[PDB]
Amino acid sequence: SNSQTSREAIAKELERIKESIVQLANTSVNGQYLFAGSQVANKPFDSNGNYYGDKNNINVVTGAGTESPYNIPGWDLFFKADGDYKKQISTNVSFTDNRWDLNKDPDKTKYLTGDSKWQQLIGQGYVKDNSLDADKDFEYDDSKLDFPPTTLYVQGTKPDGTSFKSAVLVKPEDTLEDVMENIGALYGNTPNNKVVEVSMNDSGQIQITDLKQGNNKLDFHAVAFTPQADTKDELKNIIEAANQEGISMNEVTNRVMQASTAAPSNGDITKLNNPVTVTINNQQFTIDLKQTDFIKSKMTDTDGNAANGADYDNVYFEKNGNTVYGNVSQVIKGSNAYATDSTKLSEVMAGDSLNGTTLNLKVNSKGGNSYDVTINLQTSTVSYPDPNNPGQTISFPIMHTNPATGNSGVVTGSNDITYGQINDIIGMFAADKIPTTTIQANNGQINNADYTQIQQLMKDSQATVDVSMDYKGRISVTDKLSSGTNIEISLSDSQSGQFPAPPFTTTSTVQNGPNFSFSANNSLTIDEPNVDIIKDLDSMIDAVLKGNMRADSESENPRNTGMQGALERLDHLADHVSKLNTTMGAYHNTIEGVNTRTSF
Amino acid sequence: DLQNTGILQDLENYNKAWNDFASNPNENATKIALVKASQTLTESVNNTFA
Amino acid sequence: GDIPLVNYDRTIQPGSFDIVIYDDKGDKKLTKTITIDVNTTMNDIMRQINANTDDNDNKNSNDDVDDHINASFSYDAKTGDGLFQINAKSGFKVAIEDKGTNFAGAFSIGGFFSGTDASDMKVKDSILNDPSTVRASSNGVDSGNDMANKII
Repeated sequence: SNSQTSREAIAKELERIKESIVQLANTSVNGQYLFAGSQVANKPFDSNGNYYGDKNNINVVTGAGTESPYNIPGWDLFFKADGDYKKQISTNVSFTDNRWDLNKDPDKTKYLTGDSKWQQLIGQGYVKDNSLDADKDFEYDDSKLDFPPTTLYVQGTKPDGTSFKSAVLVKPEDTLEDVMENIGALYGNTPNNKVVEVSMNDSGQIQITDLKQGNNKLDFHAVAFTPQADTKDELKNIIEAANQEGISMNEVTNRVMQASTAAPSNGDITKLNNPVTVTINNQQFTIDLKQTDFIKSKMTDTDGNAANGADYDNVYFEKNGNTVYGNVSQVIKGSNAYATDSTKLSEVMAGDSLNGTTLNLKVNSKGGNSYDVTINLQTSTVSYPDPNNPGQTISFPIMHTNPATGNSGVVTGSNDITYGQINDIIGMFAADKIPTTTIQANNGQINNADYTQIQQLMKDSQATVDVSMDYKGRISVTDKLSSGTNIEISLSDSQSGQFPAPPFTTTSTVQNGPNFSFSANNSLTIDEPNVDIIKDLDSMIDAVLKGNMRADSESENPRNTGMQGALERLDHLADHVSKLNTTMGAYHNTIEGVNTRTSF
Repeated sequence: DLQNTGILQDLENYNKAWNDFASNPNENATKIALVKASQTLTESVNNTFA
Repeated sequence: GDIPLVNYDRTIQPGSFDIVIYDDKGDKKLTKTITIDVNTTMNDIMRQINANTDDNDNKNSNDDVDDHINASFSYDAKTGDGLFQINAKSGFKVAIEDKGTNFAGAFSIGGFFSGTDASDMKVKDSILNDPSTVRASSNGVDSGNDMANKII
């Protein structure tokens, strides 16, 4: 009986309890703050704040060279990597049979299972007349038809961390079991050894849980495309149209999609969404195309289009005040903490040299206008052509310091280039009187004065804007000369654009080559080693308020995440704190023994 | 051994931490507490030497 | 600066001290070090200090600790005496990591004491005025308790 307002009234006390924890989190012994790291008077938190304390321990010397630590710094609870726990990745979409329509049948709302053969939910999906007979066309096969397949892209992080670009088809009568066997092949979730578990969840979605302890950077996004006839009547025609042509329905699925890209105006390589007219038995027909977003929402892409499902990284940084960040974090190959400036490209890439490695950038600048750039770090090369005359171009190879002298100017080695230079690059997208360059890599040698002048403009640029690698690893930027940022960013890779090997079939096509990730329309999850109060509590409050067991994309919060997700997040947190709880007494009883024998 | 000297007791409870470690190795603190008891043990060998 | 290090002090031994430029906690794309033996002179020390003693070598320059450095003059012949300054920009924090070099603190280059024996040995008065200058912190503003502990 909890009306919405009822759920807030319940939530209010939790909100009080939330601050109760914040108060507790801010606790001190008369200024000896329990959370300060090593420095007593550090008041560590607020309702909306970060950890405010050192990370050394409060320590006292009693030794021939001995300290004595007796606390825990606040972060080590507040944002601590409780590395035992694993990713909970789920589809925001939910699935059902669709011969019935569930607006016809909202009370019914039956979810897919192994029995749910693929024909059934495409049943009405084939058509606009939406009148197909559930049994006699599909199951009471006295009058059943021929049927074509469906298409799917997939992108995700293999639990080890490797990248892959893949495409695959779905056959007309497929079931859950067909999906699972290919899933085992696709992820290496082998029968001999699994790496993640697959489930259909409490709310009707499809969920996967990771077996890898402390895996923070498991992510997923997928898109499926399908053709659509108009009429139940039209479909039977394609049997005869196709089969007397000598082909089942399945060939027809192939024709429309390729033609769309053949002139991308007919549906681009990635934005494939055009309805098309085609020939079967060289009878003329027109057909509609389906779009499927396994992260679907109230989305308009970075381009400003009503975002087409291919819009994964076609989303900007996520906005919070003067701060914007790519929620798709950059995370350590290990503890899964986050990046540092001097990290060369060598530490990052998958390859001996940055072969064919190249990147693209999108920037809606602080000056309003958008400035988008492409970079081949394989040659340490950055670029920009002139709008009026792109023939003229701006040349810059990446640069560095000397060993002992101002004897300067031979270009960086490709693999060596580091993260700090990235944040430096954002410094260039700063303001108003912005810079430009031109250089020749004379045996790599160049004029440092050009670099030095660039450096000086950068050292003045210090004040403009911030780049940060946050406590979630999210690729973060803050508008310093603002409390609300007039800036937006989006990035992508260009070994993408090159795809798995065609012709694409029901057997998965899988290729490698894209080497980095960016801000994108990522999977949904709240649980992982590292904690964060605001995301964990406030996101889960929203779901209770809306009553959404987990989520709703159309809900103002398109990433409403909680309620059912809270269960194991509680499983995580009970352990997370208990570890911290038992830790302190170990000091206390340890110190007792030392003091006691010292006393004696 | 007024108070059976720390080393021999460090070992003792350390070995108590062992049977605790058998209780739950997934409870990492069993390691840490176990490790600590030896830490007193070893450093106590070290100080006696000095 | 002519005088060699050991000749000016017989505690000087083969040692090194590193310099990582810091916010109250620090960084590693900007870091200098100075090297010592039982023979070298301050002039050499100043050369490692006051030069393009790089810390991010790949055959170019700039983008180092040197960003934080500065120097100045202030003297008057009306006195016949004056002040000469060697500094890094305050607003940055600093740390200095020594291994067996033993010179600067002894000669109170930033040391605690002035005077050499109980006739003149004394606390530096700035410390007498403000014990807050006794920040327990090696690393930052007061971002460390250690020094309080270390002197135990």
